[PDB]
Amino acid sequence: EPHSLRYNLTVLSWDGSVQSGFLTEVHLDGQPFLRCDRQKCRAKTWDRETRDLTGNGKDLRMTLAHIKDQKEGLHSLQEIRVCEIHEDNSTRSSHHFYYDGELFLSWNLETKEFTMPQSSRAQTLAMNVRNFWKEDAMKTKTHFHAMHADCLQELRRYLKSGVVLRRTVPPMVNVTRSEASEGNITVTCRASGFYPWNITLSWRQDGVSLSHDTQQWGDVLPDGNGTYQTWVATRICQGEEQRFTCYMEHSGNHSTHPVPS
Amino acid sequence: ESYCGPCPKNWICYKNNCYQFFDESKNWYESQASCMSQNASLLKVYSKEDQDLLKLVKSYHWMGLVHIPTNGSWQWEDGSILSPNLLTIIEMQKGDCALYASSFKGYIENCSTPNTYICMQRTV
Amino acid sequence: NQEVQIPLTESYCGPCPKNWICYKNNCYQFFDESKNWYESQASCMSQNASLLKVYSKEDQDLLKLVKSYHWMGLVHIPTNGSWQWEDGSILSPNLLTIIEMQKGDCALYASSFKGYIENCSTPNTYICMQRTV
Repeated sequence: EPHSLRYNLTVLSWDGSVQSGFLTEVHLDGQPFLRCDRQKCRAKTWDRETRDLTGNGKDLRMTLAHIKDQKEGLHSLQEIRVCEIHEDNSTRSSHHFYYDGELFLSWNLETKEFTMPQSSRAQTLAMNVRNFWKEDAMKTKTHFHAMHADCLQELRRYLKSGVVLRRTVPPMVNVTRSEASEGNITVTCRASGFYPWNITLSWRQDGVSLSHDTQQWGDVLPDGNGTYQTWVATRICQGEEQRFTCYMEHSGNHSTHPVPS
Repeated sequence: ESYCGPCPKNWICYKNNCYQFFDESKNWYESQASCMSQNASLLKVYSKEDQDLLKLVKSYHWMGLVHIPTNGSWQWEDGSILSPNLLTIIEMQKGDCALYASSFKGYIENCSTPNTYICMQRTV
Repeated sequence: NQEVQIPLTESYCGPCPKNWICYKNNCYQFFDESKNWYESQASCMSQNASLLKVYSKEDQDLLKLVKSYHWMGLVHIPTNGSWQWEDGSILSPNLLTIIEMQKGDCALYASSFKGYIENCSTPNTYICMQRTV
């Protein structure tokens, strides 16, 4: 799965007055990395990040001022940009604008074109904003491309410098017996402490995967340690436990786990 | 002439106007005081032709434009009137001061909000 | 002396071409007529000038305020595998952050002290620079 960098920039208005404050959330490989305001960036010094992201914040304050808006109280405008680097070293891009938490405008690198949702309030917001950018040549094709190119340079800079909040962690596996009743037993196979999220876990009778319906399935739960845990159980006759193994694929590692005793 | 000025030693000269840009965020009052301390005032916009370089300013910066609610009009710090067909004024934040932005825009901002600022010498 | 701005410490800036920006013994003009890098260079040299050369963050600090993207005099030589100016001088380190935007052998200037790698054939606005006396 790809390396990614996301910039989530929010500006706010109270009764059509745009607030001085804005905030940029930066996420690296899906992880909260930096929170940035007008003054400073903070991790979980950051001088080059504060310069770049203060620029975009001001452009976005100006953009919210050009939004015609009968409704009073609180409104928010967000610019959300992501770049991705994949296995094959191919890259992806997205660049989206949200008003009061709803999409109204995207820019598409491949076509160099705006896209709008079908809603008519989406189309009004979008034209308020596009017409503002055109009058002043404020956000041109070239500006959109350059923001994407900086996104990729910064992601590469973070990767080159070993801010790589990512490594494989194979599961710990434990098989247990339970509900020993009416000459039946539940066999439970637990995978814990694992990263990444993607896992295959299955009971087999004589090395053949049981159907989904004859098995019971944990969700995949966050540990609170950055990792995941899940499980699968099935109901067998006492005396037959030799015929049942837990099969697991994680991260190129195919392993098999019998019922103990 | 091949010559522009006279201007302070390390200021930007254009059509015999002198300008400087300050990256140290200050509110409108401190910005004006800073410009006057350097024998200048906050940017005054008087001519799209003479100050056409203002087209190429990135972002928004304090200029010398202030609202007095009694007369119900915008004017420069030197008490001269905003000439018509120079600036489009846009309500951004509630306030009585204005930020310059390309192209010949003024964004209404709270006077107390720190911002970067542009000084222009009074040869006015 | 030099710690104060008074009419007495004022001086004329230049010599520069008529109606150019004069700053710290440098002349600049911005052209809004989109041209490729070759035509942009030719235009600058026709006015006894060259495309923007970046040599000092201090001397050229006004470059921090420039809106949008503009041809400067920076070109790639594939043999040496490095960037250099029109006048054959090297790009000094810790002056420009160079960002691969388009595959190309020319660069657009943008604030603050960035070069965006662009196709030389693509029309863009441009900045000319002339050094005074």
